[PDB]
Amino acid sequence: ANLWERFCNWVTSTDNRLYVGWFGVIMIPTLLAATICFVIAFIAAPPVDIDGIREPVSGSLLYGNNIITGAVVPSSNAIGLHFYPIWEAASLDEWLYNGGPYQLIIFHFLLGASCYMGRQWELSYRLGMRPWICVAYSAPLASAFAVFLIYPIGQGSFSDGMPLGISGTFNFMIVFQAEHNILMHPFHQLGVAGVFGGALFCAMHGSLVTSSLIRETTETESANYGYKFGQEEETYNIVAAHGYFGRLIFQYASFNNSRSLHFFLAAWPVVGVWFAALGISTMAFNLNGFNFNHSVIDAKGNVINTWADIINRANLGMEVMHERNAHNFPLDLA
Amino acid sequence: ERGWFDILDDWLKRDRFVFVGWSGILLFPCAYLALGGWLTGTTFVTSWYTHGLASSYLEGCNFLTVAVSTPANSMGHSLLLLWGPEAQGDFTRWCQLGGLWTFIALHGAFGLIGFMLRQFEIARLVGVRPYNAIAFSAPIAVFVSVFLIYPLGQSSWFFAPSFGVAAIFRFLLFFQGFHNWTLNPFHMMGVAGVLGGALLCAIHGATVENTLFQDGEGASTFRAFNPTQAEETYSMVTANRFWSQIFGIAFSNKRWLHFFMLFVPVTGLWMSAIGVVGLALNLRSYDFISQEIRAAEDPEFETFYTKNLLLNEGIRAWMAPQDQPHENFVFPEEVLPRGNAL
Amino acid sequence: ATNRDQESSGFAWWAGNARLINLSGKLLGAHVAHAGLIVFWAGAMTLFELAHFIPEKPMYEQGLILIPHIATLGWGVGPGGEVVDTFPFFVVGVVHLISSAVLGFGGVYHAIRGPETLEEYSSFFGYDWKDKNKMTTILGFHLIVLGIGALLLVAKAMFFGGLYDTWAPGGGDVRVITNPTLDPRVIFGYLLKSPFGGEGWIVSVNNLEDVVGGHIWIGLICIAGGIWHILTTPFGWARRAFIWSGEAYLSYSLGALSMMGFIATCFVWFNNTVYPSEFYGPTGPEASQAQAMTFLIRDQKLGANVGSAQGPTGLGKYLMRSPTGEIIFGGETMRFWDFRGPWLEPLRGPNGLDLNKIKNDIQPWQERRAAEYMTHAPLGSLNSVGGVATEINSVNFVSPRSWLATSHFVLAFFFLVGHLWHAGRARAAAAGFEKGIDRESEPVLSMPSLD
Amino acid sequence: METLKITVYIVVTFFVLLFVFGFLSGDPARNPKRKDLE
Amino acid sequence: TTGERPFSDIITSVRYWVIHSITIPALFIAGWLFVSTGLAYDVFGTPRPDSYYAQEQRSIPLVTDRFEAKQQVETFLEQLK
Amino acid sequence: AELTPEVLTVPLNSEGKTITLTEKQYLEGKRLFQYACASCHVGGITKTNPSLDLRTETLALATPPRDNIEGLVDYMKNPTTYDGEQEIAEVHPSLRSADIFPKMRNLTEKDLVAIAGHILVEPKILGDKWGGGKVYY
Ligand code: CLA
Ligand code: CLA
Ligand code: CLA
Ligand code: CLA
Ligand code: CLA
Ligand SMILES: CC1=C(/C=C/C(C)=C/C=C/C(C)=C/C=C/C=C(C)/C=C/C=C(C)/C=C/C2=C(C)CCCC2(C)C)C(C)(C)CCC1
Ligand SMILES: CC1=C(/C=C/C(C)=C/C=C/C(C)=C/C=C/C=C(C)/C=C/C=C(C)/C=C/C2=C(C)CCCC2(C)C)C(C)(C)CCC1
Ligand SMILES: CC1=C(/C=C/C(C)=C/C=C/C(C)=C/C=C/C=C(C)/C=C/C=C(C)/C=C/C2=C(C)CCCC2(C)C)C(C)(C)CCC1
Ligand SMILES: CCCCCCCCCCCCO[C@@H]1O[C@H](CO)[C@@H](O[C@H]2O[C@H](CO)[C@@H](O)[C@H](O)[C@H]2O)[C@H](O)[C@H]1O
Ligand SMILES: [Ca+2]
Ligand SMILES: [Cl-]
Ligand SMILES: [Cl-]
Ligand SMILES: [Fe+2]
Repeated sequence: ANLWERFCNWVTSTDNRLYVGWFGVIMIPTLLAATICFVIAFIAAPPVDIDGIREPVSGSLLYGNNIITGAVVPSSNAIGLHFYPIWEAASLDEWLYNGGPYQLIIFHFLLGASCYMGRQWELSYRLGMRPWICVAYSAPLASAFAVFLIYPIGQGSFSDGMPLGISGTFNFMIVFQAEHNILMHPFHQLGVAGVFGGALFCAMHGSLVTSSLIRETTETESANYGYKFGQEEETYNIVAAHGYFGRLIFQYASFNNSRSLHFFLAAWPVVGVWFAALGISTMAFNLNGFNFNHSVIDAKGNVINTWADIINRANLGMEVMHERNAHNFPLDLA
Repeated sequence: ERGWFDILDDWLKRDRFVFVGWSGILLFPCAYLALGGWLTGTTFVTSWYTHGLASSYLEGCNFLTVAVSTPANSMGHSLLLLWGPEAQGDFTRWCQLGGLWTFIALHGAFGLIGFMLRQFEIARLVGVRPYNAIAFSAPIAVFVSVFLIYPLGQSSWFFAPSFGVAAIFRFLLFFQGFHNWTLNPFHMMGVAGVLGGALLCAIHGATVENTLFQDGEGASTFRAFNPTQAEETYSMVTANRFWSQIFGIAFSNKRWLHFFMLFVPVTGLWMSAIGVVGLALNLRSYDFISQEIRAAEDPEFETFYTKNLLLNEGIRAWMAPQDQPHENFVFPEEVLPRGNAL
Repeated sequence: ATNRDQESSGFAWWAGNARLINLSGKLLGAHVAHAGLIVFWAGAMTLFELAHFIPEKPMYEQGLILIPHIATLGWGVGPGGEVVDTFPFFVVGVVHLISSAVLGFGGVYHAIRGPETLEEYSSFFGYDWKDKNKMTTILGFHLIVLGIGALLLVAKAMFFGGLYDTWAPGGGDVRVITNPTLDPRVIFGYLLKSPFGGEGWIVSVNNLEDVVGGHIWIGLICIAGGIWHILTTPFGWARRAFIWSGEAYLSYSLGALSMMGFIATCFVWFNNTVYPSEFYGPTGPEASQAQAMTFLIRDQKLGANVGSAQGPTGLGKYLMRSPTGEIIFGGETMRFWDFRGPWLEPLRGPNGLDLNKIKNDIQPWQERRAAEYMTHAPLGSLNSVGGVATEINSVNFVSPRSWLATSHFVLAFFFLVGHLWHAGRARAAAAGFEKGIDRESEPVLSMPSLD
Repeated sequence: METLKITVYIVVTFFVLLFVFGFLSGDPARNPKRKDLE
Repeated sequence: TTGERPFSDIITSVRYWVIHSITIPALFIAGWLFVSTGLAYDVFGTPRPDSYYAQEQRSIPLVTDRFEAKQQVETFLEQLK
Repeated sequence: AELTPEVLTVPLNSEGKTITLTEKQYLEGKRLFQYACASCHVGGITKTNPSLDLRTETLALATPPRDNIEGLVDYMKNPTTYDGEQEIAEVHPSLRSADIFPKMRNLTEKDLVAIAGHILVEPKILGDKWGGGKVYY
C-alpha cells in the first residue's frame, strides 16, 4: 500500500460524496478557475473594446449593468484568434481593456466541461453501469463548443463568439440571423424539432406515468408517498397507460416496451441538438441557410415577394445596424 | 332506459382501430377541415391581394415559403364567414380576402377543444387519471394567446402569425424588432420550461437506458422487457447514486420525477402565453429606463442592451414598408438607419 | 445461416454488422467491398467533374473538389494554374473506376462465397482479436504501406514533374522540389507551434520544401514503426492500459479519424499552399484582406493619402497597427492580419505593409487578383446562392473551401460520438456488464451509503 | 508576469501528469466486476 | 386487435392491387388536369404569371376596404386589359 | 404584365436607331451576364467600385455614351474610365484582355449583343431595383 496506490484509490473511490476520478482531477481546477473569474468579472470588470475600434462596452454590475444586461464581454477584434493569457499583457489594466477575462473563462470552461463528460463515463464504469449517459451530454457540450470556439475559428475572431451574458446572447442570435439566415437552415430547424419535440415528449411521458400511478395513498396525502426508494415493483401500470394512449391515437402509435420508449426519449432531443450544434458549426464556415430572395418572378420579370423576401428585409435591418462603427468597406465578409 | 341516446353512446364508444367517442363529433370534422384548409391554401391560394405576396405551390413557392396568410389589415377582426358581408358567399373572393385564415384558426381552436375532450373521455373509460388532458392545457394556452388574443389586441388579424414556415420566421423577427420579446421575463420562463423539458427528456431516457437490469442474454436489451412484469426494468438505486455523485443531487422518488417532467414544460408554455397576452396590448418589456437615462446623457455608456435596440431599430425601418403594405410607408434612402459603409 | 439472425448472434438486425466480429472471412469481405465503394466514388466523381468542366472558368466556380486535388499534384496545369491538358484528370478517374470492380469482386467473394472464418484456412491470414502479437503485426504491415504512400508524394515532387507551387515566382507554376527540408528542428518544430492565431500549428506550413521534407520523415517513421510492430509485442505498461478487443480497436481508430477530420477542416479553411486559392478559391481571411486591398487601390487612384486617412473610429481607414506594431489593413479585417498570400507579400516590408510600395509598386495583376478574391469570398447559401445571406439570387456559387470544411467538421463530430459510443461499450463488455446490472450482484448494494 | 507564467506552466504540467499516470495505473481493473483485464 | 382486417393482409392481396392500380393513377391524373387545364387558377382566384400586374404598373392591388373588398378585387381584375 | 417587343426594344446607337431583341436573346443575355459579369455586377451595381452602376442614366452620361448597344459592345471590347480618358482592359474583363480574363475567351460578337441587351432591358423591368443595391432588395 504505497502512497501512489493510496492516492489512486482515493481519486477513483466510489465512496466520496462527490466522485473525483481522473477526469475530475482536470475538471475541478479548470471549473474553479473559470467560475471565480466569471463571478469577479461579472461584478466588477471595466468596459471591454469588443470590436477592436476603441469603443468599449460595459458588461459588469458595478459599471451600470443589471442581471439582464450584464455580460462578460468577448475579447478584442484586434486580437482575433491570438492567444491572450494574463502574462501576454503589459499590465492587468491592459488585459481587462482587451477582454482577457473572456478567453480565460471559456478555455477553462470548455476543458472542464469536456472532463465533466469523461467523468460521467468514468463513474458509470466504477458502478457497473452501461456507459452512454455521457453520449447524451455530448449534445449540450457540442453546442457550447459551437458558439464559444468553432464559430470564432471560422470567423477569425473570439470577438464574434457568444458573450457570457443574457442580453449578450440575444445580440449574438440577432447578428447570427443577419449573417447566416439561421432560421432558414435545416439544421436549426431540426434543432427546433429536437427541443420542441423534447419538451412535448417530456410532458407526454410525465403525464402518462402520472396518470397511471397505482393507488397507494389516501386523498389527504401526496401520492408521492406511494413510492418508496429502492422498492422492487413498478409504481405505475404501463399496460393502463398504453391502453389509454393507444386509444388516444391508435394502438400501434403507442409504446408498450418501457425500454424502447425510454430510448426514444433519449434519442429524439439528443439527435436534434446534435444537428443544432452542427448548424452553428457549419455556418461557422459560411454555408448559410436557404436563400430564396427574389426566387419568384412574374412573366415580365417583376419580382413577386414571398415571406422569404420579408425575412430578408428584417435581416438587412440587422445587417446594416450591427457594429455600426466597425465597417469601412461595403461587404461584411466576416 | 335503453333509448336512442344510450344506443348511440354504445356505438361511439366501440373498441375500434380509431376510437371515436362523443368528443369525436367535434374533434374529427374540425381537425380535418383545419388541416385540409392549410393544405388547400398552401397548394393553390395566393396572398397577393392581402399582403402583396405569392404563397402557394401553384405560384412557385416551396415548402418553406408557402403559407395561408392572414387577411388584409382593412378586414379588422372580421370573422370572415364565407356567407358574411365581405365575401358574400363568393368562394373565390373569400379565398382572395383571407377567409381561409379565420377558417383554419377557428376550426383549429375547436379541434383543439375536441382533442382535449377526447383525452378526458378516453381517460374516463379506461380508468386512468386525466393528467394528459391537464398537460394539454399548455398547447391550448399557447395557441389561443398567439393566434387569437394577440391579434385581437392589435389592429386586425393581419398581425396574427400566418400559417407557414417562413411566415412564422417573420413573426419571430417582428417580435424582436417591435416588441423586444427576448427581453421579456415571461418569454424567458418559457425558454427555461422548453429547454429544461428537452433536458429532462434526454436525461431521463438516457439514465433509464444506462441503469437497466440484465434481464436477458441478448446484446439488444430491448427484448428483455415484458409489459406485464412486476419489477422495475432499471435500477433506481444505482441511478440515484450515479447522479448524487456526478451532480450533487438526484431524484429518489419516481412519482415526483414523472410529475416534475409534466410540470416543467407545461409551466413554461403557460408563462410564455401570459407575456404574449401583454404584447396584445403592446405592454412590452422593451426598455430599462435607468439605462436610457444614463445613455442619453453619457455618449460613452454602451451595453449589450443598447446594442440590441439599435438592431431592433434597423429591423423596424427596413422591414416595415414591405411587411405593412396597407400603411403606405415611403422611407427615402436618407432616413434609413445604417452604420458606416453597410 | 451462421450467426445471421438475432437468436444465434444476440444482435438485432439494426446492429447486424456486429454479427461479423468473430467471422474474419466475412469481415474481410465487408472491408474489401467497402474500399471498392471508396475507390468507385473517387473514380466516378472525377469523371463527373471532368464531364461538367469548362477550362475557361476557375475551378472554384464549378463545384469541383477532386480535380483541384489532382491539379495541386502538378497534373494538367501550367503557369498561373491554367489548365493545359485534361487528360490526366481522365486517367485518374478511369483507373480508380476500373480498380473498384476488382475490389468489389474480392469483397463480394469473401463476403458471401469464401470461408466465413480464416483461422481454419490460414494461420497467416487468420487472427484473434486478443492475440496482441498478431494484431501489432497486422498493424505493422499497414504502417509500412502508409509509409510507402507518403514516399509516393515525395517521388512525384522530386522525380515525376513536381507539385503546383502557388508561391512560385511569376504567378504560380508547377515546380520540381530539389531541396526538401530535412532539418528535424524545422519539421518537428511545426508540431510544437501553438495552434492559435499567428502560429497555427501545422496548418501554417507555407512552402513545398517543408511539405516534401515532412513526408520524407513521415515515410521513414511509418516504415520503421511498422517493422518495430512486426518484431515486437506490446509491453507490460501498454498491456495494462488498454482494452484488447475488436470493438476497442475500432473505438481507438474512430478517435483518431475524428481528430484528423477536425485538422483537415482547418487545413482547408486557412492553408493556401497545399490548398491553392487558384484551384480552391480564396480563404475567408484572404477574401477579407482582398476587399481592403481593393478599396485602398480604388481610393488611392482617386487621390487619397491612404497612410494618413483617419477613419470614423480614430483608427486608420485603410491602414493601422497590429497589437505588436506591424502595419496592417484596417477595418474589420484587422482580425485577419495573419494572412499571407503571394499576391500580397510584395507589399510587405520589415514593419508590415510598406507605404512606399503601396504608393508606387502595386501592379495591375495584384488589383486583378484582389478583386477576384473579394468577389469569390467563401460565403453562400445551402442552395448555392453566392454572397452574404441578404444577397439576391444571380450567382450560383459556394466555395469549395466551404463545402470541404463543413462536410469534414460534420463527419469528424459524428466520429467523435462513435468513439465515445464504442469506447464506452468496449470497456463495459470487457468488464462484463454491457447488457445490464446483475440483479443478484448489483455493485451499489454492496457499497456504503453516501449519507 | 514571467513569474505568473512559470507558475501556471508548472501547475498545468502537474495536473496533466496526474491525469496521464492515473489512467496508466491499471484503470481497466478499477471496475466492480472483472479485474483480470490485461 | 379491434377486428378490422390487418393492413399487411390487405396490401399484399391481389384484389387490393387490382382495384388500386386504377384508382391511384386516376386520382393523380385528375390532380394533374386540375392544374394543366388552368382550372385551379380560376377556382381559387390565383394570379397566373402574367396577371400579377398591369403592363406598366408596379403597385400591388391591395384590398383597402372591408365591405367593398369584393368590388375592389373585381376592379383590380378589370384593369388587367 | 408580359415581356413584350416594346420592352425588348432598345437603342442600337447614339443616333436614335433602335433594335428589337427576341426573348431568346434577352434570356441568353441574362445567362451570359450571370456567367461573366454578375460576380461584380449582380443587380446592376458594382461590388468593387459602388460609385459606378449599370443604370441607363449612368450609362448615358459616360464618355462615350454607353446607354445603347454599340456603346456597350464597344465597352466589352475596350473598356474605359467613365470620362473615356483611360483604357482599363488590364483590370476590367474584355475581349482585348481575354488572355488574362479567360471567361471572355468563348464570348462571340453575338454574345456581346445579348449581354448588352440584357443590361439595357433589365432596368425597364426592375426600375429602381436595377443598380439600387440592398435598399431595394
Ligand atoms: C458497406 C456496407 C455494408 C457491407 C460491405 C456489409 C457486409 C455484410 N453484412 Mg451488413 N449491413 C449493412 C451494411 C453493410 N454490410 C447495413 C446498412 C445494414 C442495416 C440494414 C446491415 C445489416 C446486416 C445484417 C442484419 C447482417 C449483415 C451481414 C453482412 C455480411 C453478410 C451479408 C450476406 O450474407 O448477404 C446475403 C445477401 C445476398 C447474397 C444478396 C446480394 C448480396 C450481394 C453481395 C450484392 C452485391 C451486388 C454488387 C453490385 C455485385 C458486384 C459484383 C461485381 C463486383 C462482379 C457481410 C460481410 C450478415 C452477417 O453478419 O452474417 C454473419 C447479417 O446477418 N448486415
Ligand atoms: C468506421 C466506422 C464504424 C464501424 C466499422 C462501426 C461498426 C459498428 N457499429 Mg458503430 N458508429 C460509428 C462508426 C462505426 N461503427 C459512428 C461514426 C457512430 C456515431 C453515429 C456510430 C454509432 C453506433 C451506435 C449507436 C451503434 C453502433 C453499432 C455498430 C456495430 C453494428 C453496426 C451496424 O450494423 O449498423 C447497421 C447500419 C444501419 C442500421 C444503417 C444506419 C443508417 C444511417 C444512420 C443513415 C445515415 C444517413 C446517410 C449518411 C445519408 C442519408 C442517406 C439517405 C438520403 C438515403 C458495428 C460493430 C451498434 C453497436 O453498438 O454494436 C456493438 C450500435 O448500437 N455504432
Ligand atoms: C466529402 C464529401 C463531399 C463534399 C464536400 C462534396 C461537395 C460538393 N458536391 Mg459532391 N458528392 C459526394 C460527397 C461530397 N460532395 C458523395 C458521397 C456523392 C454521391 C452521392 C457526391 C455526388 C455529387 C453530385 C452528383 C454532385 C455533387 C456536387 C457537389 C458540389 C455541390 C454540393 C451541393 O450542392 O449539395 C447540396 C447539399 C446537400 C444535398 C446537403 C446534404 C445533407 C445530408 C443528407 C445530411 C447528412 C448528415 C449526416 C451525414 C447524417 C447523420 C445522421 C445522424 C443520425 C448520425 C460540392 C462541391 C454537385 C456539383 O457541383 O458537381 C460539380 C453535383 O452535381 N456531388
Ligand atoms: C487486403 C485485401 C485482401 C486480403 C488480406 C485477402 C486475403 C485472402 N484472400 Mg482475397 N481477394 C482480395 C483482397 C484480399 N484478400 C481482392 C481485391 C480480390 C479480387 C482480386 C480477392 C479475391 C480472392 C479469391 C478468388 C481468393 C482469395 C483468397 C484469399 C485468401 C488466400 C490468399 C492468398 O493466399 O494469396 C497469396 C498472395 C498472393 C497471391 C499475392 C498477391 C499479390 C497481388 C495480387 C498483387 C498486388 C500486391 C499489392 C500490395 C497490391 C496493391 C493494391 C492496392 C493498390 C489497393 C486470403 C485469406 C483465396 C481464398 O479465399 O481461399 C479459400 C481465394 O480463392 N481472394
Ligand atoms: C497507427 C499508428 C500506430 C499505432 C496504433 C501504434 C500503437 C502502439 N504502439 Mg506504436 N509506433 C508507431 C505507430 C503506431 N503505434 C510508429 C510510426 C512508431 C515509430 C515512431 C511507433 C513506435 C513505438 C514504440 C517505441 C512503442 C510503441 C508502442 C505502441 C503500443 C502502445 C501505444 C501507446 O501507449 O500510446 C499512448 C501514447 C503515449 C503514451 C504518448 C505519451 C502521452 C502524450 C502526453 C499524449 C500527447 C497527446 C497530444 C494530444 C498530442 C497531439 C499532437 C502532438 C504531437 C503535439 C500501441 C499498441 C509501445 C509498445 O508497446 O511497443 C511494443 C512502445 O514502446 N510504438
Ligand atoms: C378548405 C375547405 C374545404 C376542405 C378541403 C379539404 C378538406 C381538403 C383536404 C385536402 C388534403 C387532405 C390534401 C392533402 C395533401 C397531401 C399532400 C400534399 C402530401 C404530400 C406529402 C409529401 C410530399 C410527403 C413528403 C415526405 C415527407 C413529408 C417525409 C417522409 C418522406 C417524404 C419525402 C415522402 C371545404 C371543401 C370543406 C370547404 C371550403 C374550404
Ligand atoms: C457485401 C454486402 C453488401 C455490399 C456490397 C458491396 C459494397 C459491393 C460493392 C461493389 C462494387 C464496388 C462494385 C463495383 C463495380 C464496378 C464496375 C462494374 C465498373 C465498371 C466500369 C466500366 C464499365 C467503365 C466504363 C467506362 C470507361 C472504361 C471509359 C469512360 C466511360 C465509362 C464509364 C463508360 C450489401 C451492403 C449490399 C449487403 C449484403 C452484403
Ligand atoms: C507530413 C508533414 C509534416 C510533418 C508531420 C509530422 C512530422 C507529424 C508528426 C505527428 C505525430 C508524431 C503525432 C503524434 C500524435 C500522438 C498522439 C495522437 C497520442 C495520443 C495518445 C493517447 C490517445 C494516449 C491516451 C492514454 C492516456 C493519455 C493515459 C493512459 C491511457 C491511454 C493510452 C488511453 C509537416 C507538418 C512538417 C509539414 C507538412 C507535411
Ligand atoms: C508526457 C506523458 C509521458 C507518458 C509516458 C509513457 C511511458 C510509459 C511507461 C509507463 C511506466 C510503467 O510504469 C507504470 O507505473 C507504475 C509503476 O510503479 C504502475 O502503477 C500502477 O500499477 C498497477 C497497475 O496494474 C496499479 O494497480 C497501481 O495502483 C499502480 O501502482 C503501472 O502499472 C506501470 O505500468
Ligand atoms: Ca508483432
Ligand atoms: Cl451589434
Ligand atoms: Cl471593414
Ligand atoms: Fe420514465
